[PDB]
Amino acid sequence: VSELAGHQTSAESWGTGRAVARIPRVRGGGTHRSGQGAFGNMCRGGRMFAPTKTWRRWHRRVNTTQKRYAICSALAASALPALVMSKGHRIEEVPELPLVVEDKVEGYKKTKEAVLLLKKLKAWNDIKKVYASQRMRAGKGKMRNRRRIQRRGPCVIYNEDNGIVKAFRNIPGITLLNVTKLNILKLAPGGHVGRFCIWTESAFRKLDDLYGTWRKAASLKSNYNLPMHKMLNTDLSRILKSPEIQRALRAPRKKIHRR
Amino acid sequence: APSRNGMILKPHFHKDWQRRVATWFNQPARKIRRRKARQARARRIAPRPASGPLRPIVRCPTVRYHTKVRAGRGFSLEELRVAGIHKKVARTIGISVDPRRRNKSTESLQANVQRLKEYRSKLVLFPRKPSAPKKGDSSAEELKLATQLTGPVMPIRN
Amino acid sequence: MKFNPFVTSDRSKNRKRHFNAPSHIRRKIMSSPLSKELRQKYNVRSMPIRKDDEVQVVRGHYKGQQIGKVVQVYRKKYVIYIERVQREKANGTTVHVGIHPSKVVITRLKLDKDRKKILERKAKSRQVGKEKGK
RNA sequence: CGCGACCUCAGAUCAGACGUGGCGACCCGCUGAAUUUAAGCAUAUUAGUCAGCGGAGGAGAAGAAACUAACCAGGAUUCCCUCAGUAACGGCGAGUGAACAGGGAAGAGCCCAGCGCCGAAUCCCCGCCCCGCGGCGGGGCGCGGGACAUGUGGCGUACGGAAGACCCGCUCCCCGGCGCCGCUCGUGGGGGGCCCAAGUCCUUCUGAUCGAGGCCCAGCCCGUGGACGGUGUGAGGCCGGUAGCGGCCCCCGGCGCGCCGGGCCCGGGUCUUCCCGGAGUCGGGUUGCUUGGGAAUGCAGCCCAAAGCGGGUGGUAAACUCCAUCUAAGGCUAAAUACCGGCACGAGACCGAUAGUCAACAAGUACCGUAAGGGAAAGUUGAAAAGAACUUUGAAGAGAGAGUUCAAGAGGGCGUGAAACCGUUAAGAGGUAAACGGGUGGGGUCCGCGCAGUCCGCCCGGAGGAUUCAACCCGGCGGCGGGUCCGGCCGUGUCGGCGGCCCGGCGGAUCUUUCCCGCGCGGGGGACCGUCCCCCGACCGGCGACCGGCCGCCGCCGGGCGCAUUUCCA
RNA sequence: ACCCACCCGACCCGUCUUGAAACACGGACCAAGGAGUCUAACACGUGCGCGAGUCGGGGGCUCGCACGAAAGCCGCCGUGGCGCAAUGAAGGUGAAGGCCGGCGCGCUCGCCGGCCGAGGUGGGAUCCCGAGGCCUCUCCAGUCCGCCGAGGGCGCACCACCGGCCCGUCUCGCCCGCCGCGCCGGGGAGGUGGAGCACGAGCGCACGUGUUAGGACCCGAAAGAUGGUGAACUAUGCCUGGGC
RNA sequence: CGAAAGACUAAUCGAACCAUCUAGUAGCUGGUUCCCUCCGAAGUUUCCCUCAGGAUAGCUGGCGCUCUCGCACACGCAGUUU
RNA sequence: CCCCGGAGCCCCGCGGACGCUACGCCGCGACGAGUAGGAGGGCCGCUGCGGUGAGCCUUGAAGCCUAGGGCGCGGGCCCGGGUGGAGCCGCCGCAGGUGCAGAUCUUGGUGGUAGUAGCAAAUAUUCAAACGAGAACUUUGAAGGCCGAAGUGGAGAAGGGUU
RNA sequence: CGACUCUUAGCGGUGGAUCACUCGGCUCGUGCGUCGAUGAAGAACGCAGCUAGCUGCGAGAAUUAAUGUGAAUUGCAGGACACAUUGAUCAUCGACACUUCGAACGCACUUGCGGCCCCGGGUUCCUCCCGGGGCUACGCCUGUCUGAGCGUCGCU
Ligand SMILES: [Mg+2]
Ligand SMILES: [Mg+2]
Ligand SMILES: [Mg+2]
Ligand SMILES: [Mg+2]
Ligand SMILES: [Mg+2]
Ligand SMILES: [Mg+2]
Ligand SMILES: [Mg+2]
Ligand SMILES: [Mg+2]
Ligand SMILES: [Mg+2]
Ligand SMILES: [Mg+2]
Ligand SMILES: [Mg+2]
Ligand SMILES: [Mg+2]
Ligand SMILES: [Mg+2]
Ligand SMILES: [Mg+2]
Ligand SMILES: [Mg+2]
Ligand SMILES: [Mg+2]
Ligand SMILES: [Mg+2]
Ligand SMILES: [Mg+2]
Ligand SMILES: [Mg+2]
Ligand SMILES: [Mg+2]
Ligand SMILES: [Mg+2]
Ligand SMILES: [Mg+2]
Ligand SMILES: [Mg+2]
Ligand SMILES: [Mg+2]
Ligand SMILES: [Mg+2]
Ligand SMILES: [Mg+2]
Ligand SMILES: [Mg+2]
Ligand SMILES: [Mg+2]
Ligand SMILES: [Mg+2]
Ligand SMILES: [Mg+2]
Ligand SMILES: [Mg+2]
Ligand SMILES: [Mg+2]
Ligand SMILES: [Mg+2]
Ligand SMILES: [Mg+2]
Ligand SMILES: [Mg+2]
Ligand SMILES: [Mg+2]
Ligand SMILES: [Mg+2]
Ligand SMILES: [Mg+2]
Ligand SMILES: [Mg+2]
Ligand SMILES: [Mg+2]
Ligand SMILES: [Mg+2]
Ligand SMILES: [Mg+2]
Ligand SMILES: [Mg+2]
Ligand SMILES: [Mg+2]
Ligand SMILES: [Mg+2]
Ligand SMILES: [Mg+2]
Ligand SMILES: [Mg+2]
Ligand SMILES: [Mg+2]
Ligand SMILES: [Mg+2]
Ligand SMILES: [Mg+2]
Ligand SMILES: [Mg+2]
Ligand SMILES: [Mg+2]
Ligand SMILES: [Mg+2]
Ligand SMILES: [Mg+2]
Ligand SMILES: [Mg+2]
Ligand SMILES: [Mg+2]
Repeated sequence: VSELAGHQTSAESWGTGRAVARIPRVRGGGTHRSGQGAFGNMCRGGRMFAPTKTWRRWHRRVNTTQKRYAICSALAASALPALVMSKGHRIEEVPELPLVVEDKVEGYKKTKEAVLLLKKLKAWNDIKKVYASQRMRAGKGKMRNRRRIQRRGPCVIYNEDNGIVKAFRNIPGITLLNVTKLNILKLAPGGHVGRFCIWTESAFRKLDDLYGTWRKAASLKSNYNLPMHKMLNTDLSRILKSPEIQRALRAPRKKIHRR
Repeated sequence: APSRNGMILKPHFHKDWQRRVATWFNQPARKIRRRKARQARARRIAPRPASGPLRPIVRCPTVRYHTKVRAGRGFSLEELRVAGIHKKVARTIGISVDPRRRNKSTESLQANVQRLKEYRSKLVLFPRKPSAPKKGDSSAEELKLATQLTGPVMPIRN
Repeated sequence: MKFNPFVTSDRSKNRKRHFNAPSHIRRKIMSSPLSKELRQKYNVRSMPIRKDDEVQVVRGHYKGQQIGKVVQVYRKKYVIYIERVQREKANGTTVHVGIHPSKVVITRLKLDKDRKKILERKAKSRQVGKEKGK
């Protein structure tokens, strides 16, 4: 809010003794606005309590590693059909979930081609859903150039734009990513981890070069390996009905002794 | 009023500091502006090094920095004289020249001389007209490169 | 999307642009499509509408297959008045009802020299665009 | 007693130039408080801050060391990070508070006076011609004036310079014009103009659709175009646009080639002989202000008042001494940097008409005040005015019918139309002001019923009707699980190949300059070590990591099975 | 839940206050507005990343930014910050000890070889060993599996204590060293000051609470300062008119 | 300015009005916006140009941690008493 | 002295909830005042953003009203009817100019007071006609009165600014 | 039952909350970065067929010219135009024009007084009179002309 906003008046308080209320009141004149109330946040005209400043700490900074961790997690869970499906992507008829494609897809220079591809890969019900989602945003956004809203579609990670990003552009929903420059705001939209992606062999091969395997450094991000795991066997059912464990338990007391 | 243990601290917000707050919402647009300007200069100075001129190897002052070595401001006059480069001309071939640098030790001198020698060797002087006179390099070493040198010319590595 | 970073995409600015548009710009805005008969002939989608074009109203109450001549173009009101598109006021007098040009289709153009040249230019740029695509 | 030089001064509506005011976000120069903090207050602080005055520009100011340092030393200014809330200041309290080095952004360096040499070799103004003329310029020609020796111009300025002799190597740089060629990065520089894809397709809602279903692949068509706006609701395809190294047309810029007019005989090293620096300034005292600067950081007034192997600085006063380091008292200079004013644009996790600017509107308006100054309220009929013809009552305002509209239960301050408050209609009550909590009762309002609500669901027994199968095999398909790990793919730990090791790369302060290349160093090989990959055999976790056969089981389909089975129905 | 009846209960809220139904103040009624914010600095708690490191700025390289003023990357990856070392006003100095054998007279002092290598006491979650049971449908043999386990051990973290080391400081004392033998330098023993060491725990980010500096929860003075406008009222002088 | 009343100086005078510094400062009045759940005070200490205020102890809450054993197999502590 | 793909089961070690959102579900005890103050949980509530509901919406969104039906301890919420006429919500995260009875609070509106106080300074009015929808008040006529030339008369200055 | 009062609901008023809109703000960013004696900013007064205000303009006054555009403008009139023609209307704006104050410039602020040159009526340069035109601020620079001084000299 503006610095002056509210304080442009010259308003002294009529002191106590005149009935009224010890507010600063607009000085003199034969107007409505005379002996009114200025400055106090409560007053009409007034001045908001603690005016918003420009130098609020708007931007926020994050450790590099943590961002890289985030983006590994997000990539990791673009596999796992459960998580992708739970993020809403209609990935019922898709052939193989880390969906990698031929690199003529770099070639394509027309939406027509890009759409036909999506229909071949059975990803088109995602775009078809995005089309259905298109609707008017509720509320004051409408009058601030956020008037329409819709789904997020399939991500498409490409290794080099040889034309692709023109072809996938009008197709509503689709975001395109360079592999070299991944983004967590796009791979995990809403801070939500699943998201259906469509890789290109050239790009998909480059991931191990970018992020490094577990016994090889990044070899692209100077000094970086994947984050280590805190536990390896994540399915605990297999653990809990193993021979080794159940051999060494007390037998379960499960009678219910009511009052 | 202080309360049970802390740093007895003195913030400097007793002047009208909010009148003189300098925000940084520029910086992106600034960085872009700088990089655009930089790209323009590179295009103007066509096959020249974008970097600028070649600059001398120099030791840092004080016991602290002492062991390190930097780029300096420009080659001293004694150094140019030894290399056989006329001081007025050096500036026209892309050699920085200050004339405020003394020259105490012989060790610093000779290394800087070696620099100018090296530079002269690996430099491609275009002739003033396309019709070639003396000094100006052959049309072979010309077609093969009218190339810029990205990054600092002959970089210093301590 | 729109990429050109000197255009606007901003409700208030595009609305201001519209309602405060000057006559010669409002000409352009108040264009209307040609019939599929004329489209085929001239290789032109649409034309600025004009005082005495023949016209069919397409949508609304007056939506019909009658081909009325345009009577006048009220560029201040962004509207055109059409021969028999009219409604009786309380006291018997007829009043020309406004139709917005975009909800109208031109069947017969009023061909002067200038209009002809506009049609020739539009058809040319179309054909250049088709040749570029091929 | 004249006439003539100059010197200093006047006057001109003399000829021709300039300055004057504004704006003021940012910038330069002064001036300069007090609220305030210190829990009082006077030094301090607020603060060299607000107010005051002056002067600018697109930036300003600053700037090419009388600098830092004390190192193996750096090397104009400005800006950012850091130094650092540090050294320091301070009723050593409150509080204040820099710099150097280091890393970046940028980067650019120069000119005089003097000392000297050159016939003032220089400048301004007249007047005539040729070109050029909307930033008054070039060339020529004039015994045409003046400025200038109380010093103009060339060379030259501390990085040294000048003048000489011979060592070397050879000779393009500038401007006034006139043309002409390639339209010269948001991917054709800048500006202007005019252009460029696809549904108004079928049904159906609606006052009106941009809606709902459909349309050779979620449906048709375009999609380098599904930004936005408009259009009687929600529109990629109705219109404007949007996309595009898309088009055309103008104009202008900027650079490339040719011709002319002029200017311009413009080097370097080597040895010799000469040449060299800004005074009422520095410096000292001082008083006042200022600074982190403390026996004086800076700036001032006054008084004193220099030197020339001098002078300045070297963060504790002074003397002696060595070192280091600059060269002051003249000047110019782009760049990174600033920008709540201006012009022109773009955007927003902002506000949404008591908000957001005082101001969405005929707002610095109306209005007030002698004046300085103060300073409002105030957005919305409807898609379209279709804004109520006509009849009738009334002096009229107002009504009653009629009509428009999807609607006036939208009628010109008219969207929605809350509360307080009021009118009326209906119901109920009423001498302890009302209202309230707990508990019942009476009456109302609607709501669920029932014209039996006897509520369903299994299983069973019976008596009636009903089609087809379960059971059983046969043929096919699919799935599960299994071990023989049987056969093969798959991968963990180990061992063998030293096999990838050079046909496996990176890393290393491990080594070698027997190597190579470039100049003891750099780059590359070559050894070495660490790490990552092939070959097959063996053992083992045989791991959801899979295939193939075989087995067993399950399911589905299709065959057969006609009725003590089989479901159905009451 | 609308109204009405009756019995019982029942004073008007907000607020300062030892004490409010108060003859204490604010409040006719309704609508909308209306007060713990943001920045910086510290502290402790918590979550995440990395860990003797950590770090991101500032800058740079990648785009016309549609979404981007993002995202990504950088021998800049670390100039640098904080941390990894203290202590002294300072010049400065700067965290190891033990054992064994030998040589100097073992002189609780000086010098030379070998071995162990962050000391010890108590208490310590917890691990480890475990006599012995306790049965099995018989009399004994007898490996396997438990359950308990008396008794004994290694003992995290942490606490208490005692030793030790470093820096300041004192007291007392005896020896070493060499290019410079000196108003040189170096040690020892015993006290005593230190925000110390004694096999590390930080750095970055985020959230919370608290405390400050800022308009600083909101509203409130009497004042103070700077720069301007007024003698049309009124005060007094003067000029020129009028009146009694 | 005052034949003096601190009178008058544009309804204002023991220091006019207007704008700014200014959201001046307040140990002092007033106010400070939803629900449930659990815990739950103090008006005493020393110091203070302190006595309508702070500081410091106390009393409160929150976060915890280290252990203990009703898992036939307990040590320590107390507004008692002996 | 035999196998649960079959002991038939009060215990079943061969496989295991109707139960198991393990931030779930279940069982036993004990306890429950509270200002200032602290803490926890809110499928309490407001506005906007990233996600997400093949959400809702002219076959009627928001808002508003309701002697309609319900839920929740409560903050609140959901349904029916009406009105209205264009947008709006659930869930997961993020963000805040986020919740009012008070402040002699601010702005706007409305009551009771109340058809009340009041429309009392300076002697004074009456009759007729006209116009006119309409006359206590206009106009004309008649009568009675006042101002009583230091005027309630006739002219100017300043000030007003078309009166 | 009666009136009045209280409560609740329906409808109607009053009032303008809420909701929904938004040619306005606020904030952040980009590019350029331009006023004035050749008369600025500001002020005044004027100008429309009917026009008060806002806006736009300057006695050529809701604009002239030109260029681009290509049929309107529209509240009503009236008109023009041949919209097969420099051509309606807008936009651009390079030509032209731009009342009076204002740094404000003949001197004064009444809108008052002037001086000096040229031109038309007036004369027949007769000055008057009237009308028109052009000059008539301060400061300062270079030159120019006229000058001043028992300033410093020379020759006579
Ligand atoms: Mg406001
Ligand atoms: Mg809403
Ligand atoms: Mg650079
Ligand atoms: Mg000026
Ligand atoms: Mg004080
Ligand atoms: Mg105080
Ligand atoms: Mg005081
Ligand atoms: Mg100061
Ligand atoms: Mg100022
Ligand atoms: Mg400058
Ligand atoms: Mg200088
Ligand atoms: Mg410096
Ligand atoms: Mg620090
Ligand atoms: Mg200070
Ligand atoms: Mg000279
Ligand atoms: Mg629309
Ligand atoms: Mg659209
Ligand atoms: Mg189109
Ligand atoms: Mg000071
Ligand atoms: Mg000293
Ligand atoms: Mg300068
Ligand atoms: Mg309003
Ligand atoms: Mg309003
Ligand atoms: Mg407003
Ligand atoms: Mg409103
Ligand atoms: Mg209003
Ligand atoms: Mg309204
Ligand atoms: Mg409204
Ligand atoms: Mg309606
Ligand atoms: Mg309506
Ligand atoms: Mg509305
Ligand atoms: Mg209404
Ligand atoms: Mg009522
Ligand atoms: Mg009644
Ligand atoms: Mg009370
Ligand atoms: Mg009492
Ligand atoms: Mg009181
Ligand atoms: Mg009261
Ligand atoms: Mg409110
Ligand atoms: Mg922490
Ligand atoms: Mg604390
Ligand atoms: Mg605060
Ligand atoms: Mg105040
Ligand atoms: Mg004072
Ligand atoms: Mg007195
Ligand atoms: Mg306040
Ligand atoms: Mg007090
Ligand atoms: Mg009190
Ligand atoms: Mg309780
Ligand atoms: Mg509407
Ligand atoms: Mg907000
Ligand atoms: Mg209220
Ligand atoms: Mg009465
Ligand atoms: Mg009398
Ligand atoms: Mg009269
Ligand atoms: Mg009179």
